[PDB]
Amino acid sequence: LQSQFFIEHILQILPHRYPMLLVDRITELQANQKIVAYKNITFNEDVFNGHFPNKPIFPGVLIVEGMAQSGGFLAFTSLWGFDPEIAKTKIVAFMTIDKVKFRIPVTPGDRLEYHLEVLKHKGMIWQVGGTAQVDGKVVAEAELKAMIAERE
Amino acid sequence: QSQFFIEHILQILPHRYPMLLVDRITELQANQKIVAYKNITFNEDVFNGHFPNKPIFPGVLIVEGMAQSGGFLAFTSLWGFDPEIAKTKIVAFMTIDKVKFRIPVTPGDRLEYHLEVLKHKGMIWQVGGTAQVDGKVVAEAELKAMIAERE
Amino acid sequence: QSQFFIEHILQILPHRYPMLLVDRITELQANQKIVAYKNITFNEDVFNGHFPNKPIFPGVLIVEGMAQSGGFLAFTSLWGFDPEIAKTKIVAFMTIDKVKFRIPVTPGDRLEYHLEVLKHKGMIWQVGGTAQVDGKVVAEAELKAMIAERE
Amino acid sequence: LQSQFFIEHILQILPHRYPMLLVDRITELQANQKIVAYKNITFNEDVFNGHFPNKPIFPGVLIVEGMAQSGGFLAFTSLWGFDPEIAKTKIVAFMTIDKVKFRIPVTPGDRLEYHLEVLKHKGMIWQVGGTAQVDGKVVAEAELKAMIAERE
Amino acid sequence: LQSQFFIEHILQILPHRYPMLLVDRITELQANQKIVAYKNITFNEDVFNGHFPNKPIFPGVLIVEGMAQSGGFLAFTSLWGFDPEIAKTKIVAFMTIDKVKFRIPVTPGDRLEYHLEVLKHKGMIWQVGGTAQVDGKVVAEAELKAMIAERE
Amino acid sequence: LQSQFFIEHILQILPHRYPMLLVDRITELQANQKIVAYKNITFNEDVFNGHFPNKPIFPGVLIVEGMAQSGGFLAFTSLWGFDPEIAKTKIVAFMTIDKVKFRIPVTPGDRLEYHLEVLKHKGMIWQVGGTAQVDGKVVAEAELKAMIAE
Ligand SMILES: [Cl-]
Ligand SMILES: [Cl-]
Ligand SMILES: [Cl-]
Ligand SMILES: [Cl-]
Ligand SMILES: [Cl-]
Ligand SMILES: [Cl-]
Repeated sequence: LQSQFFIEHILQILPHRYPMLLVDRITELQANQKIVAYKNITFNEDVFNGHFPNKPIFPGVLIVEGMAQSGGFLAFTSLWGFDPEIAKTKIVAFMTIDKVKFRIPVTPGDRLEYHLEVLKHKGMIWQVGGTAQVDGKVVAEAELKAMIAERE
Repeated sequence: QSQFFIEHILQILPHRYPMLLVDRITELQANQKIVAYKNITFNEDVFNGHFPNKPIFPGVLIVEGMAQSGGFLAFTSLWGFDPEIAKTKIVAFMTIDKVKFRIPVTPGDRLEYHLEVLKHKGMIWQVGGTAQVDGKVVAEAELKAMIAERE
Repeated sequence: QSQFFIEHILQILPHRYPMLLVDRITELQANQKIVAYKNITFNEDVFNGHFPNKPIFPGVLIVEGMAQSGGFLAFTSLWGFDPEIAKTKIVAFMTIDKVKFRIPVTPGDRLEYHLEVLKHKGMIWQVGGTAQVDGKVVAEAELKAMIAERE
Repeated sequence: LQSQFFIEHILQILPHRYPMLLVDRITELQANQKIVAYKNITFNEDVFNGHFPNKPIFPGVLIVEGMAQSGGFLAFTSLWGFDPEIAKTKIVAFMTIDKVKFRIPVTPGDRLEYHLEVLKHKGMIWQVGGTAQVDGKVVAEAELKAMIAERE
Repeated sequence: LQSQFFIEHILQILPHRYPMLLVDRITELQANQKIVAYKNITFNEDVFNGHFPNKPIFPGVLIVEGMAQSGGFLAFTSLWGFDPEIAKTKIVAFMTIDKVKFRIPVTPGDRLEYHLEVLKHKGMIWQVGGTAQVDGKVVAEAELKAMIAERE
Repeated sequence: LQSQFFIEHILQILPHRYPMLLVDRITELQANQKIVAYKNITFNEDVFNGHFPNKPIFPGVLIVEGMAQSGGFLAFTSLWGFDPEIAKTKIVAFMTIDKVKFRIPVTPGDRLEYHLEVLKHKGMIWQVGGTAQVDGKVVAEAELKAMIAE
């Protein structure tokens, strides 16, 4: 069992692709418990052209989305192990979002850390909760539940 | 005015491409409610990655879309149609709560945003409501955001 | 097989972002006619330069959509719904004539494509029809296109 | 009213912007007469991602759009000469198009040359006709009427 | 083999894709010897939205990148002839860059031409040098050593 | 001059913009002397769509561009100081590039640190040498001569 999971590994599990794959690396994975990953925030991202001009602030909902993706990594894997074939048939459905609070704006230069831990699961359904952090300080908090749907 | 088109939204809201997710405004009640909408089309960059071969408007972006409609209701409530101020402000998400996604939103759908204020208090606003495609609740959520100074 | 959604459209037409301008086929009748549409939203790249501070959907893209709708008509009319014969048949534009733009299309409009066959000769199709938004005609044209081999 | 114009000049005159500004240079111009300009076609254009994957073709409709923009340049400069403060207050709108023929496909590498003569003009409404040429060969034929409107 | 290649061919040999495929057509080619190709520069390129606003200047570094790809096409072609199947398995790593000189700026409407000659070469390593030219004039000269490393 | 500048400062001094502003933050700065800045590298960059499909590698040539800009920023503040004004006027333009060595491919998740120090400098022609590093190690090195045009 490996510790870190790089972009190539991520591409092999999550179905998300540019410009919606918002997780760059996985520094810690504990099946069925807690995942710690991150996405680098640079100014060279199309999203900054509109949010907002002359004041780049990484969208709050995209922080949520990032945590949701970090969680999804937990789901797919825990549910099948690091297996790209069994993962290529799925996608991830967002079911609920709760108790999310944004505390510090994220901007170019910040290492957006996703700290999530499972809270409950079953089948393709999983509920995860946690925070997003920059340089150790909390930037956001959230709870969300998702399903690993079928491409069909 | 009770209806507004993209021209006005561009003058009021600080958001721009690719983060302005509201096209037209159909109802507005200062300090009360506002319904609006955003057309979803395949000709949008997000669909390149969400998800290849299976385009699905990101759930988080439906929420953003509802937050913007609120922001527009908020801004006009505090200053009226005022382009010179809007450029001095930005919107900032505070919290998001009890948001549920029920039917996926796809290219071809007229994504309606229905919101009503629940807590007005100053710059800080709080609204709740649903997103609807063809008279059907596709999502629901409550959110709070602050219209604060730019810098 | 009367209503076709974006999913079905990707499997028939070779066009992809940012040049697939048809979001859903609402009517289709072999070798005769097709009714489809594409939603116009602000979150489209084209709007960054046409025109800044005044989003106007390009008339030529409206023609492009009508042609693409017609191409869907050709493909299915000639081979029913076949996702692979289609992976080997681009859509080349031959002529356009009698086109007229009447009402500017903008973000928030549903652009409906109404086309009928004027003449079919193998893979050389001549069509004609209009472009409508919320009831009124917005553009009208006639065009010819060939569904040649992809190489 | 010089005869040759570079993108720098085109920007101040035409309201069109990326990714809808399809004229890089003006080779020749004669008030209310004719205009010759061109647009280089490269693979490095977003339009090519979808038209068509694995087979790059510059859309015919854009060739038409390009000629319309050339006429526009010509019309702007004819109506008011080289003037950026009046131009800033205008937009160009397509009125009609007729007798367009697409003879040869345009692809990355080709130098898309536009050729237009004025068929009729009165006020903001201008009518022009001509061809689009690559290496001398007539790639396409087109006729169109466009108007200059106040951005208001 | 050949000595004239278009974008369909280029695409079949080099792994670069949008927005980093900076070579449109190969006009001249001599195995092991030299190579001449070009890329059309047009305002309808994303890079101009920022380099620079209201003053389009094709990035100097991108001129260099264009010469390396041209060198890469030449290298690949020299090593295996025209072979898409085998090329399909390679990447092009940049090794060293030297004696890079920018003389004239490259702007929209220019025909950025690549002139490369093979200095040294052993395995999947080729040190080449040449110049970038627009209208016969040398807009830049440079040297580099790329790497044709297998793709995985 | 100061010693900590954020994208909001960089924006006000460099002319580059999306998708060519390749410097996100300036952590350390000593006028006429050196500068230490950096650009975050994420997968969410358009460039990775073509360099390369299923194997994103930040282009070495963009690493150099990022180094140049850093020096450029150093150059301006190292004469007129953080002064948006003159800045809007003048404008960076690199005339040469020497001794560029690429040692480790940069990929999404790296924090490309820019380490530049002033070298053989004229007046409007600043030369700079230094390196780009990731997690302490040297991913690349290079020397550039830049002129503050107008
Ligand atoms: Cl936010
Ligand atoms: Cl979602
Ligand atoms: Cl076409
Ligand atoms: Cl138009
Ligand atoms: Cl440069
Ligand atoms: Cl490289």
